[PDB]
Amino acid sequence: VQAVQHVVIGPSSLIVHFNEVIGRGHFGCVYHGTLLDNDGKKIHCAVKSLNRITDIGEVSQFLTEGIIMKDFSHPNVLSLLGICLRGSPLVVLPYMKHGDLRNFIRNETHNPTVKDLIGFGLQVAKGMKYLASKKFVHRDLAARNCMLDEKFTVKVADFGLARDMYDKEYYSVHNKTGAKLPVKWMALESLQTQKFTTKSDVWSFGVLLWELMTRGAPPYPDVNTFDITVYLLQGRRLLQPEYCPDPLYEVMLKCWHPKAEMRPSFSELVSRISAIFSTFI
Ligand SMILES: Cn1cc(-c2cnc3ccc(CCn4nc(-c5cccc([N+](=O)[O-])c5)ccc4=O)cc3c2)cn1
Repeated sequence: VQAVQHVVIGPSSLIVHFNEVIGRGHFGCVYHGTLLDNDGKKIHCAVKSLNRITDIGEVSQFLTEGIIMKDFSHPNVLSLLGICLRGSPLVVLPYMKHGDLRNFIRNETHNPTVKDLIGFGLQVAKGMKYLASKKFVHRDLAARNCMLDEKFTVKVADFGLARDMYDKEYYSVHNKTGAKLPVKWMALESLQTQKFTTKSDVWSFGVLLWELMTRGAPPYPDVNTFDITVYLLQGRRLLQPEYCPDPLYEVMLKCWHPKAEMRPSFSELVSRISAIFSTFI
């Protein structure tokens, strides 16, 4: 079965600039690339290799699980330009001028305003509302996993064929299942059961909002990965950033409610954030 044949890129249509690495996932590196379009235009692109996973079964399972991203289409969701065969399964993605969202806001030479940062979080909410509408659970939402292109458009990434660990520091590897667990972004019920829902995506989105308002500060810097579960069980949460408006912090606190049902939907989040985005800050 090859439904991937509808997104296959011919080898003579893609040049991978192996001398230019723009990312390092556990499954392989990310390279600068040049893609020849349908209509004969040369576009800058990013090529993600999956050569680090070496098994025909584990290759094919990753492809059919991630090929669904070809059917997704939303301005705040990273798209799939195609895959190449040869060199081991290359995944061709659009190039994002400003890289991942967390690295952009952490760079001092950049001057994002408070309104810029709220707009970034609104864009993530819109992309997640689309994914939740398609009944797709992200399970690894974080600032490091969203991209920022030339037009200041945020793309929810790190899913489907783009799923990987690009920052090993924040992940724990469960020693029975293969699960890679981003401890300090996970909902409390996810730390307890290792199950993920759209409601646990809402929790992680709250942490991402907190990341934006601090311009990339690491969450819970004084709470080790063991004490985090009791810390959350005591009702303690991430504190309000100095330059986070009060209504935005209340949105964050709603995302971290102990009852997964009680948390707002992503559609409710888009409404509350865009309302905050359009008013005086
Ligand atoms: C410094 N620069 C990086 C890019 C750049 C531009 N387009 C890209 C298109 C795809 C990918 C790989 C896919 N992908 N990557 C990351 C990611 C996360 C953290 C750090 C990096 N990283 O090391 O750049 C990448 C997160 C989600 C995701 O789906 C990386 C890209 C990186 C541009 N300038």
